[PDB]
Amino acid sequence: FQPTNGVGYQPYRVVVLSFELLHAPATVCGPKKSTNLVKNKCVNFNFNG
Amino acid sequence: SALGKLQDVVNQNAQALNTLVKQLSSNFGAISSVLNDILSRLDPPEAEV
Repeated sequence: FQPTNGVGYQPYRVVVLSFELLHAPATVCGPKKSTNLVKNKCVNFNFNG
Repeated sequence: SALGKLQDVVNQNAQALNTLVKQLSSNFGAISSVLNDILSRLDPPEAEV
């Protein structure tokens, strides 16, 4: 790795996020606000994604 | 068993319906057999596929 190297040979930092979705209890989550829960009424729900 | 011919008919119909319901559990090559999961995980560009 030298600064004069061609772009194809320039260093690149790589991060690979691996995550199984909607399978088991989840701990990591995105930015959202948990609202109240309503029973016996038809609702558009979103539980943990 | 005397009325098997009738029972058969009933049974046959049931099987048909049952299989149809279970056919909802197949991916058919998609990434998930659940429409809600695909809609929750992908944007329209690939959710359409």
